[PDB]
Amino acid sequence: HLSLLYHLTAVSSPAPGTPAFWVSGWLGPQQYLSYNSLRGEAEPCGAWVWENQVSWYWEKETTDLRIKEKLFLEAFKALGGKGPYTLQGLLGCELGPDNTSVPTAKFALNGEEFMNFDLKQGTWGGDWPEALAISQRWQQQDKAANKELTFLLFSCPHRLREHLERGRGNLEWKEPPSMRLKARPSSPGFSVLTCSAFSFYPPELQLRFLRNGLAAGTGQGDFGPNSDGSFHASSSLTVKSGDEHHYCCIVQHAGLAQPLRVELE
Amino acid sequence: IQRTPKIQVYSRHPAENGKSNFLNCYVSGFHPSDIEVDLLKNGERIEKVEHSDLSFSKDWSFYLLYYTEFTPTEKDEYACRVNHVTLSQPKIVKWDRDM
Ligand SMILES: COC(=O)c1c(-c2cccnc2)nc2ncnn2c1-c1cc(F)cc(F)c1
Ligand SMILES: *[C@@H]1O[C@H](CO)[C@@H](O)[C@H](O)[C@H]1NC(C)=O
Repeated sequence: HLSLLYHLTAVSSPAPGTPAFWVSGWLGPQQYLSYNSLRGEAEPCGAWVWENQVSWYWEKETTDLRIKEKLFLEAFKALGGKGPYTLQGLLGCELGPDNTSVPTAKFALNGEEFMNFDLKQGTWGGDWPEALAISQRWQQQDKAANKELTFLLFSCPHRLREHLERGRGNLEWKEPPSMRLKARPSSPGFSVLTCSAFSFYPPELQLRFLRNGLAAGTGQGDFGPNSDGSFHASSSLTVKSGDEHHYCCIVQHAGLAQPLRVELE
Repeated sequence: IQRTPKIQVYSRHPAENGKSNFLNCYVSGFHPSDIEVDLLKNGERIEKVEHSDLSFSKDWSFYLLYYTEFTPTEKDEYACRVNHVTLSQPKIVKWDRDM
């Protein structure tokens, strides 16, 4: 954080109507980019459509991902066999504490991390024979290692700084959650208390339960996105029936000036 | 490897009877990426349902958001029906309005 990360996926037997290869691009927790092999164009997402960009910004994104499309689809040929295969890549960068770029280049096969790009040697490496086979295929493709080096060491940090400058407001966005605390009957003698946080950003948020002002744990929680890129969270706690009104929930979130106490409805 | 999906169902804003809203079915943690998701209204499949891109987490498992515009009422029940290779039958998860 704040990272610029590309999430790349290829599948060797895509379902009809779905892409063999697709990419989502992320600025921290926000999706800024979409790309798939059926359309062949990198596109901005959401608020980033209105970002003021340098000339040829999205043309350069498209060029880079078309190259990665070919490389990913070529990787299946190096494995042979029927499969099916999923190849994933996590490529990108983040600014370190001394304001320089820190690269990320990891890959997984059928959900298992198995390969990385070594930026010192400029080579793909991994212990599995599948890693060696794909590495060798990529390593002997015309200047693919050099383009990967440039993508990670130059293009990514340049793009990240551009977005940090031109989209600073989008990334500093703070929307406080709407809160609800409700109880429902459960097993005999027991109720489930649920504290829910609606439509907030950034995603970092804490929910805590109190029983008579005293800490009663965090409960069992989960979190997810909404369709606009805001977020949702909830935490639930099993309590004794008839004891529900001794409890409250506390939320901590950057959109709020102080932790907010939430009382039972 | 295969990983079975976690399934969450929640609205975008707190549910208020008669006020337009969005109902979300968030599926996450699954592998491989082929997945089928339907939103149900009192058991009937909802036609006008949209979805995010298929993305994935640091642990490489995929996630995906399905959503539909809706107006909750006192008696209408909603659910999310998910099929995936890890499942012996489609899993149905009812929307808990509290969640
Ligand atoms: C339908 O769009 C989304 O749901 C969405 C978008 C968005 C918003 C507007 C336009 N285009 C993309 N931006 C986001 N930023 C963080 N989450 N998020 C979700 C999201 C994105 C995914 F790739 C997977 C997922 F499960 C949820
Ligand atoms: C980080 O580096 C960029 C590019 O050189 C510069 O514009 C920015 O001011 C730096 N941030 C600091 C020094 O805090």
